[PDB]
Amino acid sequence: GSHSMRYFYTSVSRPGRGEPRFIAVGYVDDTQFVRFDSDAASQRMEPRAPWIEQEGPEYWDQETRNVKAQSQTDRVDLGTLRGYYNQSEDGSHTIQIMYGCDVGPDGRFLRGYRQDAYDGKDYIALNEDLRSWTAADMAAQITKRKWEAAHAAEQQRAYLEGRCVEWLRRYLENGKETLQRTDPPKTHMTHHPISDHEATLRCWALGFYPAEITLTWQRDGEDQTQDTELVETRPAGDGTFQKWAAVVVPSGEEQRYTCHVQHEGLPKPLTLRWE
Amino acid sequence: AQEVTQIPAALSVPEGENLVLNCSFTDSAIYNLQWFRQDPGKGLTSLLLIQSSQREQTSGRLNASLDKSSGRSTLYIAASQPGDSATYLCAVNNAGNMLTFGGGTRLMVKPHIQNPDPAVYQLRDSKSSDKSVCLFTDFDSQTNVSQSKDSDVYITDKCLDMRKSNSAVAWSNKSDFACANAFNNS
Amino acid sequence: QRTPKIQVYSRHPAENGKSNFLNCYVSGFHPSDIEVDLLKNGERIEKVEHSDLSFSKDWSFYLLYYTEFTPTEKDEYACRVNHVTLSQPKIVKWDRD
Amino acid sequence: GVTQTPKFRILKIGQSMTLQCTQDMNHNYMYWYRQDPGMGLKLIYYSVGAGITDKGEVPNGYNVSRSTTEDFPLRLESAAPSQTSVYFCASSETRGAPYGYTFGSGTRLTVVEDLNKVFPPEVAVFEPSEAEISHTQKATLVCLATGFYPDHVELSWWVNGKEVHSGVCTDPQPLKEQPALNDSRYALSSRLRVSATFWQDPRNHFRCQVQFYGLSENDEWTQDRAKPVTQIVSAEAWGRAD
Amino acid sequence: ELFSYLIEK
Repeated sequence: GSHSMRYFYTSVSRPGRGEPRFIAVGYVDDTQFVRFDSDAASQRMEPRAPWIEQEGPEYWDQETRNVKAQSQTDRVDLGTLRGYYNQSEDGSHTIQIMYGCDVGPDGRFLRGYRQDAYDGKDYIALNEDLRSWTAADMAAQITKRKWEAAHAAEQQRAYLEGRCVEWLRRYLENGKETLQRTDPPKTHMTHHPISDHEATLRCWALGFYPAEITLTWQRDGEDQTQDTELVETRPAGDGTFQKWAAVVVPSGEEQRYTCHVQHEGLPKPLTLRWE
Repeated sequence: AQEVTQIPAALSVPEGENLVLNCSFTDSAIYNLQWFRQDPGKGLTSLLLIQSSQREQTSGRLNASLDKSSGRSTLYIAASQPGDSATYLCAVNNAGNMLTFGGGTRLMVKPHIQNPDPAVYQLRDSKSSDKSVCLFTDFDSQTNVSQSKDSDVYITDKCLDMRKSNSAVAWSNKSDFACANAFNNS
Repeated sequence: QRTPKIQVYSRHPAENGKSNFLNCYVSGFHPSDIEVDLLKNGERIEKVEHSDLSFSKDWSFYLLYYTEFTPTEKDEYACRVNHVTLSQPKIVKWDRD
Repeated sequence: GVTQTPKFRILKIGQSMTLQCTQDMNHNYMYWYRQDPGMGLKLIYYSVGAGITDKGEVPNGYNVSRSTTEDFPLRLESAAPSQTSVYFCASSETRGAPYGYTFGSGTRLTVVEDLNKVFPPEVAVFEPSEAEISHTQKATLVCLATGFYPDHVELSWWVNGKEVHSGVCTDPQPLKEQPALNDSRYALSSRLRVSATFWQDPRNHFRCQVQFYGLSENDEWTQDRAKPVTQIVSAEAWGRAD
Repeated sequence: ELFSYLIEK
C-alpha cells in the first residue's frame, strides 16, 4: 500500500488573553506520532506513537526548535494578515497549514502538497508541479511575491521530494509492525424494522487498518449510493477504524439488497446479504 | 543542533600568496551563510552573503563557496595584502537556531621584508627622566619574538609600513638591564 | 462557519459488565473552539481524554473524546457538544444497537 | 540602523545595569549576542515582535523585555566576572534576513571586584636612537602606556596636530605588568617610524594619544588620587637638531 | 521531520 507523512498547524489569535493558541500534529497515514501545544507545560515536541520514542535527544531538540520557529512565524503572520484584511485587534482569527509527501508501495515519491488557510478559507497553496503558488485573493498575492523572492517553492519541493520521503521511509521501517500492517474489516449486518412495511439494513465494518474503505449498497446489482446513509470513517481508539452504511428497504425485499466491502486487507471483496 | 566550526583558528601567510579559510556546520538546512570581517575592538562588516540556492559569491579578491551535501563553506582570498589581516567569522542562519557563528579565524598576512637588517637600539625618554626602552627592528617576517623568561624584564610581541618594518620592544627598571642582552627570539 | 457532526460509540462491541471505551468523534466544525463532554445518566464524566486538534482537506476540524466505561443495562451514556454554530448544546445518546 | 548604549561600562561585582538597543525600521526581530576574546558571537535572547521574548543559546544571568517594536533592552541584575564580554544587539525585517542582520556597534562590559583597582595609563614617548638614524637614515619613536586597568585603551599618533597611520604599528594586545596577579595592571607599546630628516627638525611635533575607558561620573570615589574616569592621557616629543 | 524554510506571509 501507498503511504503519506502530513503535518497540520493551527494558530488561533486570543485578543486580551495572551499569546495565540498554536497546535502542531504529525501523522504517518492515519497515525499521529508527534504533537506540540503552546498551552502545554513541556514547551517540547512530544511523542504520540511508541516507534518515534527511539529517536535520540538531537531529533527532539531539532523538532522542538523548528516547531517553535513555526509558532513564532504564525504569530507574525496573524498580525500581518489582520493588516492585509484591515481587521480590528479585538476579534479571533485562525491560520491553518497542511503539508506532506505520498510514497507508493515501493517507497518512491508519488506527490507532495502545501496548503494554507485564513479563517477556514483557502489563502495560498503550492501547485501540483511544486514550482509555483496559487493565491486566493490580493492579500495572498502579496504573500506569493514574498515567497517567490525567497525561492520558497524550490525549498518546499526540495523538502517534499527529499527529507519528507526519507524520514517517512525511516518511520515506516521503525513502526512497520503497526504502520505497514493490514487489518481486514470484521463485517456483519443488522436489521431494525422502522414500521410494519419498512426496515433499516445497516452494513458494519469494524477493526480495520488503514482507514481507507469502500462500503456500497446494491439493489438486485444496481448501486444505491444516492439513497444510502454513510457515516464518516471513525477511530475505535485502539488504532483501528469503524464505518457503517444503511439503506431503508421495503419489508420482505431484504435479500434483493447486497452490501459490498472493499479493503486492502481483504484478498477478495466481500458481498453481504441479510440471512 | 547548529554547531559552526572554523579550523584552523589562526593562519599566518606571506603577502601576495592565496589562502583558504575553512567553515563547517552540522545542520545543512539553512537560509543563507555569511562571512564577516572584525578588526580588533570593533564590530562586524558583512563581506559576502551566500543564499541557500547559491553555490558561490565574489567581491574583488574575496570568493566564498557553499557545499550543503558535506555542510562546508571555504572563503578564498587572492593576492593577500597586510590590510587583509583581521578576524574572519563564518555564520549560518536557519529557522531553528537563527544566525549561528563559528569561533572565527585570526588571519595575519606577513609583509615581505625586501632588505632585512635586524638590529637592537636603545631609546631615551623625551622627558628629562633616566627611563629608556630597547627596540628590536628590521628583522624578517620569518622571525618571532617570545615571552620574557624574566619577570623584571618586559618584552612585547611584534607588529609598520612607511608608505615595511617589523619591531618588538623591551624595557625594565633593573639598572644592570642592557639592550644588547635584552631579546630572546625564534 | 460549519456545524459539528457527532458520533457516539464503543471501541469494542458492547457487553454488559465488561470494561470498554466510550468514544465521541466530532468532525466538520469551524471555528476550532468547542466544548465536548461524555455523560453518564446526564452527569459529566471527569476523567475524559481527547486527541490533538487536526483538520480535513476542507479545513474543518475533528477531535476524538474517549473514556474507559463499563456498559450496563440501565446506565445511559451520551455526548454533549457546544459550538457557536449550534442553537443548543447537542446531546447525542449512545445507541449500542 | 540599530543604536545600542552605552559603548563601554565598568561594573563592580553585584551591580546592576541595562544595555539599551533601539531601531526605527519597524523590524519585528531583535537579538542580543555576547562575544568573548578570540570567540564567535553567542545568542543570549531574541524577540520575534512586541510583547514576546525567547531564550537563545546562553540566556543565563540576563533578562530582556520587548514592550515596543523599537526597543529591546538587556538587563544584568547582579554583575558576575563571567559577564565581562562584548555585547552586540541586532535586528532583521524577517527570520530569513536575506539582507543579513543589522548589527549595533557593540557594548564592552568589564566586571571588577574593586573599583579602587581602576587606574588610567601613564604615557611616555621615547626619542629615536642616534645609532638607528646613522645606520638606516630612519627614526623610530616608541610610545609606552603603563599601569592601566582595565585593559581597554585606543592608542593613536598625532604629527603636527594631525592623526597619522603610515609608519605606525601597535602591540596586538596589552601585556600584564604582574602576570601572576588576576587584577594586574597593563602596559601597551606603539612605534611611529619617520625619515631621519623629519625627526631632526625642531618644528616637528609628535604626540602619542591613549584613550582610556574607565569609571563614569555617576561612580562614587573616596581616594585622594583623581577619579579614574574615561579620559585621554598624552605624551609629546619634538624633533631635535642640537 | 518538520519543514524548516520559514518565510513570513
